[PDB]
Amino acid sequence: GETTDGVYRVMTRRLLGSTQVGVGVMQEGVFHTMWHVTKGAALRSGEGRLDPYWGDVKQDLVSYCGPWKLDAAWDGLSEVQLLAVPPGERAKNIQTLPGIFKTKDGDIGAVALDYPAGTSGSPILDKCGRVIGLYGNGVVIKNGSYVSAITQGKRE
Amino acid sequence: DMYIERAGDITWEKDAEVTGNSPRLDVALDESGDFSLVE
Ligand SMILES: CC(=O)Nc1ccncc1C
Repeated sequence: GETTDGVYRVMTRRLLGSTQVGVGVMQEGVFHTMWHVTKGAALRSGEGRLDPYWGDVKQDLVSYCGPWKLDAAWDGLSEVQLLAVPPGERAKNIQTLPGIFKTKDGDIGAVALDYPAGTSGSPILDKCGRVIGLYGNGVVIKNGSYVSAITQGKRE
Repeated sequence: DMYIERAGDITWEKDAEVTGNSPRLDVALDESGDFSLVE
């Protein structure tokens, strides 16, 4: 299949027509997405197959063909870009200053941008173009709007 | 059967649309990977 680095839509033909269930990142021959997008199922890329390699429901992350490769982190000060890939629409960069999720286990950057559920797995980037996490696991605050964590995995 | 389709390169765009606020929220993460607000 196609192994070129970049951002990819994750599609299904199981439902009506072709439906976009999410997005992911291809980097160093490894496909990275959120666990809730694929539920750990195998993926097709042209005539090729991508098998899951690592995954964790609590982190809500999964990697295919190899171990998680993304290790850049938000610096806690600068604006970042969500490279949003919405269903049926062109990839678009959106710049924002992340907020914070404060947890009993430490603080995580968070992006207050509202996109359809099928946009989950879109990458959040720093100014060097490095992926600092994936968009799509968060919370719905008082006013009904959506705030996603900047979810990043560990590079072993 | 899930399949992937290329959508673009991963690069920072100068003069991208700048939006979104920066809320500081107290949150909890359960064993199922669901975040919730702590109030
Ligand atoms: C499950 C999920 O993350 N979906 C969602 C819900 C509301 N607004 C945006 C998104 C991405």
